[PDB]
Amino acid sequence: HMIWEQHTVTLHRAPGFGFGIAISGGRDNPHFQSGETSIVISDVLKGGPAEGQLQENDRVAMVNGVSMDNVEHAFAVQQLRKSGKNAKITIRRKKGGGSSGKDYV
Repeated sequence: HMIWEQHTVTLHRAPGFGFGIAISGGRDNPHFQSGETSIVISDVLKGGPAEGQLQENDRVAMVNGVSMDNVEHAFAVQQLRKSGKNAKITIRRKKGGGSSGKDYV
């Protein structure tokens, strides 16, 4: 009924965009009413290097081999900022579940 689809995207900084995303969440500041402490894509800039590659509400699970499980918001931001021309970001996308009439098979 609910699945989480996971994959890794490599993002390339564009000068004038950085990686072209905003992130919310963290244990200090859950982005969710539920209290979920996940790091989330909260914005993808039109024309930026992340467009067509990520969507708002994608859970960030890992950034260049460092886990984003129940971390400080500031810790997630620093990891992305610390990165060179590329960020390999593992994300998980929620499909189906709760309201949708979808079953995955």
